[PDB]
Amino acid sequence: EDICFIAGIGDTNGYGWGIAKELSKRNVKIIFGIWPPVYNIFMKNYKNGKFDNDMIIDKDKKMNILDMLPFDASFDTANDIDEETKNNKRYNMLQNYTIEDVANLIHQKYGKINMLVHSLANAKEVQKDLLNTSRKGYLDALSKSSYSLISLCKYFVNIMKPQSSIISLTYHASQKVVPGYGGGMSSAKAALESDTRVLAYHLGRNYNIRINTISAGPLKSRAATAINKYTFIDYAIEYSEKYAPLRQKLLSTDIGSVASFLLSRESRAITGQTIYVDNGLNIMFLPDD
Amino acid sequence: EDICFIAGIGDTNGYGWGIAKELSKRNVKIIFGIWPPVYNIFMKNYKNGKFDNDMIIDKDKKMNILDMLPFDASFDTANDIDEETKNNKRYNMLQNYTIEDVANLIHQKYGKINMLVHSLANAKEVQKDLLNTSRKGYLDALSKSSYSLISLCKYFVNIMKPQSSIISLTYHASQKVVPGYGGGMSSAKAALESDTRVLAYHLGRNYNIRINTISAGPLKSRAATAINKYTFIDYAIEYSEKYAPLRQKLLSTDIGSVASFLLSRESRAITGQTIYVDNGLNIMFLPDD
Amino acid sequence: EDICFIAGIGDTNGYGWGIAKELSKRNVKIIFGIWPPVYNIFMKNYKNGKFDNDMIIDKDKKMNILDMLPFDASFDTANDIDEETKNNKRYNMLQNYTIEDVANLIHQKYGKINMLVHSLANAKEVQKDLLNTSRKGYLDALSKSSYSLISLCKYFVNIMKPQSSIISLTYHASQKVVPGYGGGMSSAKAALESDTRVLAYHLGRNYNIRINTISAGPLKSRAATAINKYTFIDYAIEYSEKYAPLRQKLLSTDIGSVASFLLSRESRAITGQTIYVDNGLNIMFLPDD
Amino acid sequence: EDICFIAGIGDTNGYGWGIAKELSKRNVKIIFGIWPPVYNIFMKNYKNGKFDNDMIIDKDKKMNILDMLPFDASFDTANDIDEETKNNKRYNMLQNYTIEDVANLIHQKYGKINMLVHSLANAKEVQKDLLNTSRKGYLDALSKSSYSLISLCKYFVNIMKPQSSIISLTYHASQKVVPGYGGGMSSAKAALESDTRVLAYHLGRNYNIRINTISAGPLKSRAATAINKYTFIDYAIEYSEKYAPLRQKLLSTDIGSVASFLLSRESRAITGQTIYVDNGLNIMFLPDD
Ligand SMILES: NC(=O)c1ccc[n+]([C@@H]2O[C@H](COP(=O)([O-])OP(=O)(O)OC[C@H]3O[C@@H](n4cnc5c(N)ncnc54)[C@H](O)[C@@H]3O)[C@@H](O)[C@H]2O)c1
Ligand SMILES: NC(=O)c1ccc[n+]([C@@H]2O[C@H](COP(=O)([O-])OP(=O)(O)OC[C@H]3O[C@@H](n4cnc5c(N)ncnc54)[C@H](O)[C@@H]3O)[C@@H](O)[C@H]2O)c1
Ligand SMILES: NC(=O)c1ccc[n+]([C@@H]2O[C@H](COP(=O)([O-])OP(=O)(O)OC[C@H]3O[C@@H](n4cnc5c(N)ncnc54)[C@H](O)[C@@H]3O)[C@@H](O)[C@H]2O)c1
Ligand SMILES: NC(=O)c1ccc[n+]([C@@H]2O[C@H](COP(=O)([O-])OP(=O)(O)OC[C@H]3O[C@@H](n4cnc5c(N)ncnc54)[C@H](O)[C@@H]3O)[C@@H](O)[C@H]2O)c1
Ligand SMILES: Nc1ccc(Oc2ccc(Cl)cc2O)c(Cl)c1
Ligand SMILES: Nc1ccc(Oc2ccc(Cl)cc2O)c(Cl)c1
Ligand SMILES: Nc1ccc(Oc2ccc(Cl)cc2O)c(Cl)c1
Ligand SMILES: Nc1ccc(Oc2ccc(Cl)cc2O)c(Cl)c1
Repeated sequence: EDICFIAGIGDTNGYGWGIAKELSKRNVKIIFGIWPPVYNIFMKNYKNGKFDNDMIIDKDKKMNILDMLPFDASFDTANDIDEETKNNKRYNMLQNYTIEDVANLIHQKYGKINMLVHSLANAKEVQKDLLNTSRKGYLDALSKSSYSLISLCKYFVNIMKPQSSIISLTYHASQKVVPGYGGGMSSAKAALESDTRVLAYHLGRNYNIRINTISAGPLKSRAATAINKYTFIDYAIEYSEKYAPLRQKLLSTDIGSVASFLLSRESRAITGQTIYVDNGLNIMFLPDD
Repeated sequence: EDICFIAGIGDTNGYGWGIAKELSKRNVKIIFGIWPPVYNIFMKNYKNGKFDNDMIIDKDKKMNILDMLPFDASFDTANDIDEETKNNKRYNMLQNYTIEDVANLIHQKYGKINMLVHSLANAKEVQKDLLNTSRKGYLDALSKSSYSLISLCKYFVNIMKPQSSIISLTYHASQKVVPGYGGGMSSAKAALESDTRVLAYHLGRNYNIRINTISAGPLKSRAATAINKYTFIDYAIEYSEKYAPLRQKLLSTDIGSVASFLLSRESRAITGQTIYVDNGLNIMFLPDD
Repeated sequence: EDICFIAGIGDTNGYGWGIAKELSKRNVKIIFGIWPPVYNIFMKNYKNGKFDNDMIIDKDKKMNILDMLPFDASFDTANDIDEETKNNKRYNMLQNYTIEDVANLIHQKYGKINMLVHSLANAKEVQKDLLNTSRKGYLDALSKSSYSLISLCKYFVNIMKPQSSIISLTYHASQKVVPGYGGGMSSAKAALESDTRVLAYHLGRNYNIRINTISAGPLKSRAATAINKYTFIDYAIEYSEKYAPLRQKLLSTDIGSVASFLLSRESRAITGQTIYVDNGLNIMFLPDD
Repeated sequence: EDICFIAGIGDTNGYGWGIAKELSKRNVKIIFGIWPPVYNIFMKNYKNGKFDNDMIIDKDKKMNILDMLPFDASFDTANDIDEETKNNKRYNMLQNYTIEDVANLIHQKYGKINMLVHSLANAKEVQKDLLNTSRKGYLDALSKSSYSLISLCKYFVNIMKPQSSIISLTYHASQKVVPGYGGGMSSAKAALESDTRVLAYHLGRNYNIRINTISAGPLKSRAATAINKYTFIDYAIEYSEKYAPLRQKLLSTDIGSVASFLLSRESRAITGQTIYVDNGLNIMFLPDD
């Protein structure tokens, strides 16, 4: 029994889903951490069967989804939950969605797990460029997209079997300036890649757990489409399929099969690394055309 | 008349001072941005003559200090100033110390300038390791040590002559895990090096201004001694003078002479770069001993 | 069925062997390309069933060696073998061992294969430190460790089905200086990784073939003892096992299971990358002690 | 007085010349090491006062060429010149042009100098793309562009006072693939930068001598047109001037004033570094358009 917690999903159009699918080929149970705001709306789509076709894992199998619970990366413990969300229309019919509350939840219901996934981000001012991003907008970006990874590791390590494995998703915007990826998402990802190394030493020396991050390429997910900058996301994909070393179309399951491998023991000697699953676009410099 | 604003100084034991000295050899006027909490205490040391010896620039000259004004990197505009600092014992006898307020101040009193320096940092939980750092502690670190650089550029660009030059100071802790540099200072510096590139494109494309950051090595400054981790700082220096390619002792004026050059036109073609002034320690891998 | 040519094995103590072992678990047909100097002696020990307990794959499997051929990566085509080597005591008996003749031989007896492994290096002056390496040895190191790959790629890409994968081994000493790794080796690995980028480009766009390189930690191989500097390899294994995030002995099969992943469809979205398999050593700057 | 040997100048259109120009502003004595093929013709144009308007240093100065010697970096010592080149039409007249003989010659007529500039490269197959480069040309490229430095360093370090500085030129195509930069050049620059690290180590610890390398943007030099791919160099200059953060034509003197800084005490704390002087192109991933 392998339980993998995938924190960061909304539909079946993102990386978490592509991550979950590939893992199922290994028959790992899947628990989904969903942002409260789209939880029920997600749960609803689930109950009606909108994901049934999207769940038929290759190897003639259904995607064994252990559970799907509310989860919010910008809240550590139950007392960080302010009066606002306390009232916020949706949050009302939901509870125990703070990072530590889900850890306790999953650990009480199913116990120790051995694979953790951080597939979530958000930069409220992504549309403004760094130079025009506020302190609130930026720090919020880091809090949601960077620190969470740390917070998650702090509370979840406790319920993880020895030698578990953690992964996150990052963007090359962090190493080379890619115009239009603003509001702190560059700063954020830059830090998330650095903290990967630092956490890699702590988690590995003390608990002997590994942690790495995947630097994916363009993907038409709700977040990517929601960016808005014929859309930032549509421009990155066009460019990629045209200039990337590998001419084919990048699939979520592409990052999924890589995540699958990095979350296994077949990679026991790899940690604190940033693995590029971007068809090789990251190696290029000046485009031919 | 070259006016350089150096934001981040407390005594004459840090990099800003080593920065200012080297610049004076070029007869550039110096304006000091000082943290309110140590402003007057700094001003006092200044009036008594505790810095007179520390100001005798090589080339038989005094260090022409245009001014020294209160400055706080964790406050952008005058309205971000909360009721706390509003009351805080010290702040009381000080005003116009928000990033935009000093910009306006310096611009009204002396006008356009052409060299900007970001020599300041602070991580309230530096003593805890990443995995044990809070959200407050971390984000505060980023706000003080990372976003400020951006905020500073946003407000100061306006009063800068065409083709000005900006620099900041960063630490290799950002690229390779160096135990004991916690509380977010690794995450912080990682982002400050990334945002350097992104700001490098904006500032350079739009205003034709350059920005780079210096990756210094160990220096026994109040901040370094204040870290506490025979002290983190004493261990880094011992190690460096023993294994670094260049066997000599690293001086603030070392980073100073490099800052001097990067803040000039003699480097007009360099931007968005992280220059290591660490005697080469950063090139090593495994130490001989 | 997947066929893999491992150009490197010269006994079970290095990565060459480990890689082979692991590829077998996945049931791929191997084909060793042994170097003439050690070809006679290897077959010998193979017949005497010495490697028998070494061809032990946990899953009560027995390695599946398909063919075993003499192979010297110094020669591109049969016209490059000189007279002396042509008439050497160890070579006389053997034949068709050039990079072109083994490629045809392989394509003749089995057809197109779809996995190329490069696990070889040589540097006559590995002992002498860079400064005192001769132009002769230097060019010999690259010719042997660097070029050998490029030429394997040119000639072997014509017997490789689309989507087939290639890989090679490298050492961090190219990115970070490790005293003692001389004779032009650091230089050679610096080229192999850059070349891995350029090649991943041409091979991608043209043949839909991927190429990557694994940066392995230390393993006591025949070749590692050759390095004389408890020698160099024993200091490296000791330093590593005490300072890497993961404190477990780095097995050769660990690099093996990673070569296997790269060599398969699982990694179809990765090319031109230097993936570190080394228990995380590369992410460290300063030590714990 | 500072003496600098610039091994590279073959006419005023490249970085070699620009570097020389700038070093003069600082009043350093230069010494050109011209290649035999172009030695006769260079002296010619020099006597005819053609470079006269080119030796124009803004400050109404007139360049200060000290000596001008034939120099071929292919040969380490006089025993390496072969018979044919020894008897070639362009070489017969000349003498003492090996890396060892020019070093003694320089030390004999002037004594120890304290600034070594390496501004040369060659690759017979720069035109052909990596995959189709021969072992011969490849080894020739490195022997010419890579090794040449290491050997200059060994022999010249004995006529260089402590704290003296060395530098060389490189191109980003080593870190990022730029189609068209072939014949083993990318590979060569990949070695030069790694070697810059190793050398900066041995030279530091031993001779207190620093060594760095400048990664310059595109400049239309004799050698850049040799590259046939508006050719390769004109596409590079055009792409650069339109996408680099700084949109100004990249002068050779800009790389020059940076070589001058590195070559002086100002940078006494920097070694083993690849400093980019290229208007910021290297920090870009995707383009604006
Ligand atoms: N699409 C791409 O081309 C691409 C490329 C490189 C990296 N990535 C990264 O992949 C990861 C997954 O994103 P995706 O693009 O597949 O999109 P996605 O839309 O499926 O996932 C984003 C998720 O972030 C979560 N989120 C935001 N704020 C949160 C909070 N406070 N608490 C909890 N969850 C919160 C949401 O639940 C949402 O499902 C992201 O980190 C993203 O940056 C994506
Ligand atoms: N000492 C080293 O070995 C070393 C190495 C690499 C990088 N650096 C960097 O050099 C820079 C300068 O530090 P230093 O080490 O010379 O020490 P320093 O003690 O002189 O300077 C630190 C300054 O940060 C300022 N600061 C903190 N919070 C602030 C706020 N909210 N608003 C305004 N100012 C604030 C203080 O005024 C203080 O003078 C730092 O960014 C530091 O990280 C130092
Ligand atoms: N052992 C380590 O700690 C370590 C670390 C990093 C990288 N590597 C790399 O691992 C790879 C394999 O080396 P290993 O360390 O396992 O040692 P190894 O001694 O098992 O492998 C080297 C093999 O290459 C063959 N060889 C040498 N020159 C050859 C030529 N011209 N043509 C054909 N074969 C030739 C020899 O038969 C020998 O078996 C190399 O590329 C090496 O650089 C090893
Ligand atoms: N022009 C650019 O855009 C550009 C960009 C990046 C790096 N570089 C580098 O700049 C440096 C100088 O090249 P340049 O582009 O100014 O061209 P250049 O043609 O002026 O310089 C090359 C010079 O080296 C000499 N040369 C060649 N082989 C030699 C040998 N064996 N011994 C002695 N001298 C030899 C020639 O006389 C020639 O003048 C090179 O190292 C090159 O790689 C140039
Ligand atoms: N607010 C926000 C912005 C962008 C996001 O994901 C990404 C989408 C596309 C690309 Cl190219 C890189 C990304 O990191 C996510 Cl998940 C949230
Ligand atoms: N809160 C805090 C912690 C560390 C600081 O400066 C540094 C001191 C020493 C080193 Cl090695 C690297 C640094 O960045 C500064 Cl300036 C503030
Ligand atoms: N002549 C020679 C020298 C060293 C070799 O392999 C290596 C051995 C040990 C390490 Cl640490 C790194 C390596 O690349 C190989 Cl395979 C051949
Ligand atoms: N045979 C040859 C080929 C290219 C050369 O220099 C260069 C010219 C242009 C660019 Cl973009 C990068 C370079 O390194 C030099 Cl100097 C010699």
